[PDB]
Amino acid sequence: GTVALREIRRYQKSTELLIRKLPFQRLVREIAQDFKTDLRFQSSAVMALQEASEAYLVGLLEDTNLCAIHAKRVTIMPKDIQLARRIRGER
Amino acid sequence: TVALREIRRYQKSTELLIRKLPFQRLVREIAQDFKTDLRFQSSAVMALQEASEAYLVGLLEDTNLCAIHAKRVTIMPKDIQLARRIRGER
Amino acid sequence: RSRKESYSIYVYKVLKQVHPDTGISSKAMGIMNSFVNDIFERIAGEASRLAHYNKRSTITSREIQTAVRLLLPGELAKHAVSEGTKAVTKYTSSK
Amino acid sequence: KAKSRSSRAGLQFPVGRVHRLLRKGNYAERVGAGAPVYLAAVLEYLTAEILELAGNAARDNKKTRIIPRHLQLAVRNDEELNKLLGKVTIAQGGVLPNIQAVLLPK
Amino acid sequence: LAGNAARDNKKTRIIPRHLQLAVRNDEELNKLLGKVTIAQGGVLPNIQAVLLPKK
Amino acid sequence: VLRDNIQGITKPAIRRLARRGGVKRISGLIYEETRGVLKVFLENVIRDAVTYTEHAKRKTVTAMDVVYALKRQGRTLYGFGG
Amino acid sequence: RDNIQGITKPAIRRLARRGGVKRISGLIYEETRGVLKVFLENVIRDAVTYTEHAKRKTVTAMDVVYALKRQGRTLYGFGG
DNA sequence: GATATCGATGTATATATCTGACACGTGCCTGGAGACTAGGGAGTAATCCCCTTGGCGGTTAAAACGCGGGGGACAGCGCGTACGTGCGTTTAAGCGGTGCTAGAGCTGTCTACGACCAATTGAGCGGCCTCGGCACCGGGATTCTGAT
DNA sequence: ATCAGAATCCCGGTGCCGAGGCCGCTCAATTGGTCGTAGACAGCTCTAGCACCGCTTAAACGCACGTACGCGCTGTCCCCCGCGTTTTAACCG
Repeated sequence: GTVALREIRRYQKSTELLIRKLPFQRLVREIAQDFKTDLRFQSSAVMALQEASEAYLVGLLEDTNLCAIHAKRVTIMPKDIQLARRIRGER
Repeated sequence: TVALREIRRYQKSTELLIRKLPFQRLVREIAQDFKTDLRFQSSAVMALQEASEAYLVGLLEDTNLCAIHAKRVTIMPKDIQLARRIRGER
Repeated sequence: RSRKESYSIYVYKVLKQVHPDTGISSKAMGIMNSFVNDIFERIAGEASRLAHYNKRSTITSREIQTAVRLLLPGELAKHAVSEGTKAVTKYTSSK
Repeated sequence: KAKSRSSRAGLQFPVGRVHRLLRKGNYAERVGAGAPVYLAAVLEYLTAEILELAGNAARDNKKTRIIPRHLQLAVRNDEELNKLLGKVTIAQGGVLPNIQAVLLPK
Repeated sequence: LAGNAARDNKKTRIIPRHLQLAVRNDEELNKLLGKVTIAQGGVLPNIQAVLLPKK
Repeated sequence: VLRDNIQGITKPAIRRLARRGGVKRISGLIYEETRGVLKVFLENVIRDAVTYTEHAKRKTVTAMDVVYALKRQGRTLYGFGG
Repeated sequence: RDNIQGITKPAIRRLARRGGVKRISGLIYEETRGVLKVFLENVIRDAVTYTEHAKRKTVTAMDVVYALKRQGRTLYGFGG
């Protein structure tokens, strides 16, 4: 909570992926088959999807965290995401 | 106690509370301040005042929703900034 | 060109076929006309986008069907594509 | 008389209205032609859906008149319609006639 | 602008992080190009002072 | 005076619509920023809407140009024209 | 099963350790996971249709770029 | 103080009435239907090839459980405070209209221009030869912070 | 305010696999003529554009009394953080 902000700064500088080959790969593969079987996904494309997903996650979680600062000190809640999503229009 | 009466009354009516002549005059002044000698439609002015009214009522509904979320009713400028930053227009 | 074209009159014709007693207001009439024109321009833009991207220098049926699928949710567009394919086959077969 | 496609196709919506765009707009040299009937049918069925939803919404308040307030109410009761126009808000939307517990007394 | 930011960032060559910092530096670029982000996004130090535990 | 009407736009109406929106109390530091950002937003909207109309060699800002400008802005609203 | 566990708890904790959130919860992970399924399913479905119009049954970089441009919030992928 | 009148003045109680707005037809107008001629583009499929999933090993940082633990949403109370609500002032908003006139939109005319066609030629990317900073593992300088 | 600790910020050595770059070629970029065609400028119909007016007053603005709440302190418990250790699996090849 105090070393967490230091870790926030550390992960802020970081500019590399995290779960490309073995994981996210299996994920997109699974979902692809669910819609239409026998599908594939370019490695460069896989990397682009993972970075887009993680960037959007960073932005939305930052939004939810600043909404959670309004609830006093530091604590997230499901209603935080739900409300923020509705306000923006995603929900 | 009169808040209930006001809520029912404002649910029964829908009159545009922003007036067409002051906003028309403001649009004329600002437009002629940026680019001089251009005309503006009355329908465009009405559409623009409707857009601004919808924008502010949506923003204030979001502000109220954030207020009651943080067990409050009165709000601080930070909530407005919050809403604009999540919408990303700021 | 001098005649101010309106698209709410076609909606009015369908309405009269269904419920001619009740109807819409002037501002509401403007709202649905703007909605019809906006959806019209959006599907035109979708056809233009698909035609540009896939080097698609034509647009017969598959392209606009894909545009309809992209614009609308999956299930409703799929049913619309089914009846549209039936209608176009029937129209070609009838003449 | 003059054999137009409206009676033959059995559709009230204008057929060659799109053909106007295709011709004068010169979009491509191979554009539309069959596109008119397709989009006309899609627009007709979407307008039927919207008309049904608006009619259902209007009757909830024991009133039989159509106002864009009711259009906003019908749209905001639909989550999918909300996601279609999430960056849009219609004027005179206000709030719903159902009042939450936060405003009512004890 | 990305090259100037990178030189300020003590790096000889361009990387996407420097591109992100260049985009976020100008407020007009955040206004217009705000609909697109680039991998491992970043933002200026807009952290408050309520995150740390109070005493 | 037909100039310097930044103070012309009134806060009571925003307060009354907030009251219609449920809000039972507002603050003083709110309108300080709200009015400024509202003025900035209005400036941007008028600028791009009048930029939109300039294409067709017209002098008056038409309804469909404003609606399509808001559509490009991602804050669209429908009205009579468009 | 392993479809929901494809992304682990400390993975979302790292995404919170780089996304502002300093305090997290069990249900938050599940919500974020469901949002991720909604996003991924939308993009993959769009790509499926676009790679079905040209009868290809596989997405390239440009396909992904057009699929994500359809969502409004456009993105710039690698290659092109 | 009582019984029986006179009226009187809000309080409904309708009863016309005329007015903003919605709902149907109407003169007419302009653009699509029919239709033939003539140009191109994707349906379908073969073929080189390449490239992304599946899989074996590894191996060291990360996922996850166990244990300790502390801190913060919620609830309630207390000092303050700022608009909530209302009263006084003023001032143009609005309804309806006008003075002066500009151009929305279209129509006619006029004049530069790009599909079509053909010859010439060169830029970008595939193929492929060569190489160098991303990523990982490890150490020195920087930043924030616990405990006092 | 002030010293010690964990994490962090920049740098060094190595694996390599995707980056830096040479060459062809072929499908596209350029140049040149036609001319009916479609955009730019003068003119017809006439609509509403800029600014203000008769008259009433709803509402904006300024100001008075006070209460629901803004903000802060206090109690809690439960519910997620810090850290050691194991496995386990992500990226490598």
